[PDB]
Amino acid sequence: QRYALVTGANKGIGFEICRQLAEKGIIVILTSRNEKRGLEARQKLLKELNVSENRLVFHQLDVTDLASVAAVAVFIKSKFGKLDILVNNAGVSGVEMVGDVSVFNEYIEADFKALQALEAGAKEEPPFKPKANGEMIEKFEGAKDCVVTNYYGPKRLTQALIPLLQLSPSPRIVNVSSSFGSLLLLWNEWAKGVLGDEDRLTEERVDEVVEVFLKDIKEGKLEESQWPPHFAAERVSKAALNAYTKIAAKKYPSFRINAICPGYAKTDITFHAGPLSVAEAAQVPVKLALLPDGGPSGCFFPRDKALALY
Ligand SMILES: NC(=O)c1ccc[n+]([C@@H]2O[C@H](COP(=O)([O-])OP(=O)(O)OC[C@H]3O[C@@H](n4cnc5c(N)ncnc54)[C@H](OP(=O)(O)O)[C@@H]3O)[C@@H](O)[C@H]2O)c1
Ligand SMILES: CC1=C(C=O)C(C)(C)CCC1
Repeated sequence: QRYALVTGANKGIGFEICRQLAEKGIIVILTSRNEKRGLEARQKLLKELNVSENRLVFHQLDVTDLASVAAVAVFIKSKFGKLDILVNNAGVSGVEMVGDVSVFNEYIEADFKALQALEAGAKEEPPFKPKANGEMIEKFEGAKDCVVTNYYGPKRLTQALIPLLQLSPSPRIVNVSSSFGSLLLLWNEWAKGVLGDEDRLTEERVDEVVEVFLKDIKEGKLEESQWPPHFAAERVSKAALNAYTKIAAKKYPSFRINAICPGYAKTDITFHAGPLSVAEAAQVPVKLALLPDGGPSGCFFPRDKALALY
């Protein structure tokens, strides 16, 4: 019997990760920061799955609350005694929209094009301003929430769950990341060098990168300090997550710990734009959660590479 914990599972990709893992016979701990949303999600998913009540368990979990993190570990130890799969899916964007919310999607599409060009050898991300009558506002509070949810959350939950995962015969961690964490998009040369220097990577060095970023946005210095012009907190947080994925895979060599991009999928975070359904997106993290023993660890996989792994 295998047990999987999925964070941010009341909606979006995380909800579908729960569906797909439960369909594979894994006992799923569906977690969410809001109790009512998570209980309702469990009820809906249990109905749709049409399976026995024991297949899907709810527990509260806010990945930014250290008490909540500790209590979920106590719960798993008492009820199940081990954990086999951790999916760090919860995430936020750090952006507030003013006006036409579809500007958010315009930025995503611009960024995908920029990434493709940079991966093909171009040396700069083109400036971009949107067409529609909206704007993405990126303030300190949202940036802090993004880093704490998207980077410290997976780090702290991983750390809290090591003892339980160590009791699995095939421990798996999947970090739902983004191709926008690419160092090519990070702008900050110091941070790119630190995160890119894999042999010297430590948790302390990654923490320093994200804390320097937060101080800069607090002080209104994002441009002058060479951070991204937009999606700054998202990019920093996913880059940091990718780096922590490598750190953790090295520290816990018997585990398989990987980061993925699920693809651009219609969820609340994207204002329900993007080519993929939530069910399609969840195929990616589920693929890495079910990776056979001996498979890659410490890697970042975009969607098509993840799905081709086996
Ligand atoms: N959709 C895409 O195109 C896309 C692409 C690449 C990567 N991703 C990643 O996919 C992940 C899932 O996002 P989504 O697209 O499914 O968006 P979503 O529909 O907004 O779902 C986000 C989930 O994260 C939960 N969450 C936020 N803060 C949390 C916290 N502190 N503690 C616990 N749960 C928290 C949210 O709960 P509430 O309901 O309480 O807010 C929600 O359940 C994210 O990490 C995102 O970065 C998405
Ligand atoms: C990393 C990133 C996100 C989460 O994956 C979006 C899709 C919410 C906006 C673009 C930057």
